[PDB]
Amino acid sequence: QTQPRQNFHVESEAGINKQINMELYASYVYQSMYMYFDRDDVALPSFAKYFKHNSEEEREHAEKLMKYQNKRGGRIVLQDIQKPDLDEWGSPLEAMQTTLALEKSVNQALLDLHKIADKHGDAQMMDFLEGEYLKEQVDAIEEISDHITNLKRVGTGLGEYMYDKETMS
Amino acid sequence: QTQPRQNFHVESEAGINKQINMELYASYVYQSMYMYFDRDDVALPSFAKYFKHNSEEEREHAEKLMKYQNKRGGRIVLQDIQKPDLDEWGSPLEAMQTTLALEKSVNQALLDLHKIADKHGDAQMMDFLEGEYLKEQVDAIEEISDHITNLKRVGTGLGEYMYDKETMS
Amino acid sequence: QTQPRQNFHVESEAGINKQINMELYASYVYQSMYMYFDRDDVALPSFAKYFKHNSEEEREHAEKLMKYQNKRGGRIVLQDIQKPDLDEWGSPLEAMQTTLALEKSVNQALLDLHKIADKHGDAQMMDFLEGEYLKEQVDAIEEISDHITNLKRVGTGLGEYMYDKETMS
Amino acid sequence: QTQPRQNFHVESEAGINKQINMELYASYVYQSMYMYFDRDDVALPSFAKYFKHNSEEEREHAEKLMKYQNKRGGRIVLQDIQKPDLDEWGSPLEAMQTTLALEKSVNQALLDLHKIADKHGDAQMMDFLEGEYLKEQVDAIEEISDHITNLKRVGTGLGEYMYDKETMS
Ligand SMILES: [Fe+2]
Ligand SMILES: [Fe+2]
Ligand SMILES: [Fe+2]
Ligand SMILES: [Fe+2]
Ligand SMILES: [Fe+2]
Ligand SMILES: [Fe+2]
Ligand SMILES: [Fe+2]
Ligand SMILES: [Fe+2]
Ligand SMILES: [Fe+2]
Ligand SMILES: [Fe+3]
Ligand SMILES: [Fe+3]
Ligand SMILES: [Fe+3]
Ligand SMILES: [Fe+3]
Ligand code: NA
Ligand code: NA
Ligand code: NA
Ligand code: NA
Ligand code: NA
Ligand code: NA
Ligand code: NA
Repeated sequence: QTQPRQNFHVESEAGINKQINMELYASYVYQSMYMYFDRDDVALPSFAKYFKHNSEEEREHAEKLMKYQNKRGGRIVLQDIQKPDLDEWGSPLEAMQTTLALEKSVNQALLDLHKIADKHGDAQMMDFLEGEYLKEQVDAIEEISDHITNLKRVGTGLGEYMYDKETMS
Repeated sequence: QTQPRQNFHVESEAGINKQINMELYASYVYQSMYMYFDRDDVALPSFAKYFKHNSEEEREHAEKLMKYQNKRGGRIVLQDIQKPDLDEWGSPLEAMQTTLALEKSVNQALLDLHKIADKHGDAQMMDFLEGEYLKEQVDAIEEISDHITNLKRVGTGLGEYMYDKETMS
Repeated sequence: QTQPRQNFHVESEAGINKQINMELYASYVYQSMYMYFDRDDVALPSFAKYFKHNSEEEREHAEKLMKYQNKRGGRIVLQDIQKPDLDEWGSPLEAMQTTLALEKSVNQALLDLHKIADKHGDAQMMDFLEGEYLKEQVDAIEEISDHITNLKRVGTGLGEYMYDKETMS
Repeated sequence: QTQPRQNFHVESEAGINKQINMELYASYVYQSMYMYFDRDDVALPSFAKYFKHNSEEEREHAEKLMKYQNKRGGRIVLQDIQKPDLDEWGSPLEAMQTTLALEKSVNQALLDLHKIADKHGDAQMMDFLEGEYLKEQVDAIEEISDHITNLKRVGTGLGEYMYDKETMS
């Protein structure tokens, strides 16, 4: 076995590799939304900045899981990062609704990964996932839900522009 | 020949004199737009200051070409600065669409001037035009495109006022 | 046509999209090398940090090309980011030799993209590529060449450790 | 019952007393390694300081568990602190390999103590152990694994001396 390995099951190791790829995938989706709102015919620069920041956060989530894999004596196995499902993301409201679905799918994957750790008595991995991932996902999901509600309230046109200026900046 | 002159074709010299006049013309157009948005019956003061600043930048572009003409040993020959095509420029959206057309025509003139330098092997003039003019024009055309998109999004009335207050200020 | 588009050929637009993917691919390679030297059984933390930094730099190279695509009126089309060719990278010397080959392939691809711009008279794109990409590539290639020479000089064992402590950070 | 006692099983109380002694034992092992590397015929002062620091940390781990025992209404019952298995600890590599085994034994004991808390539904004790002990043990085991790898890489003689100077201090 690797030097650090203790109470670390191969199924947990494999599950961490799967979650690493999912975090990178999310980072790529947000990078695409970033550059979509940077288009001259969309031109909402604080939305663009918001997705730039979320793309960087997802990349950090991936690297923290990579570091954790190494810390436990697992071996990182990278997979292709699949391109996002769309090249264009619609209105600010539609992009936020897409983001809510993405963050809920990531959250479900983390909960499933936590279940693997629980199944194998990996108390430290469960605590790592809870404090470093599950808590952040609950915060992120509520924040996106707030965005969607406000975007529905302000409507299209001037409301989108003001939301870019007031909340997203 | 003038003391500095080296690898500097009379056709490039003549082309710089033509471009100097075009920069001064663009400066005059923006000065007219500045004072149009300064009218009591238009009264959008940040739009006014935006065109004031662009008028000053265009004058700086013309003076930098005048200095370059002297530096290469060319001789500056000034022409009349033609008045702008209109006395009044319509809505903020229409004024910005007019500005996009102006900046694209200046850009095409600069590209044509670059072709003259290339035809005569004027490597230094090509680099001067690329770094000091071509790059700036691409940035300017994108920025104006962003303005047009945002002005379409916010609409007339309150939207034009808020655009003045948020983006243009 | 998109609002900004001027003197911008579809072949150049397509080549930029291809180069974006290659920059992202190189970022992924360096991220893998980062986490490889982070392994408990490799444990060279300044090599790790070097590849972390180079991964971040490649991601910025990609995003600068994405921003340039938008500025010229092109449309970003993302593709899958392929996983690196290896899961582990051997010695510090072998990883640096792999890095040299990677940077030379990126450089040849950028030179080929420059040839597309030249073919279509895209003066501004050539200057953008020269100043923002070609210059950095010859600096990076020389720097990696220096690393390879020093790694050959110091040998394996204590030499790799000291190079980590003294040159890499 | 003692005033604070709530949801605190006698088996968990006894397990904490056992772990207190194990932390004290680890502290004593590190204090011995500290003074071994302080010997005139070993004379690696940064290794010495490293084990001095680790001896203090283990003593703090013990005192934090004693404090927790009191907080829950348990009663501390101290046992003899057994002397370390050796009087001399060999090479830096051998000492680090011994410490990896020690930290893995401590980690297994903590995981077994966590199982006792789980068996009796002691949610607060499980969280205390996870956040204050299990996380630290995973970090410590990885750090020692790094040391072992580097010590194998640099070899004996000058490599040991340089490791003392560069990494340990
Ligand atoms: Fe994430
Ligand atoms: Fe739990
Ligand atoms: Fe917990
Ligand atoms: Fe100009
Ligand atoms: Fe690059
Ligand atoms: Fe040429
Ligand atoms: Fe050139
Ligand atoms: Fe150039
Ligand atoms: Fe301890
Ligand atoms: Fe405001
Ligand atoms: Fe305001
Ligand atoms: Fe040093
Ligand atoms: Fe030193
Ligand atoms: Na923009
Ligand atoms: Na694939
Ligand atoms: Na006024
Ligand atoms: Na005249
Ligand atoms: Na490490
Ligand atoms: Na001494
Ligand atoms: Na005894």
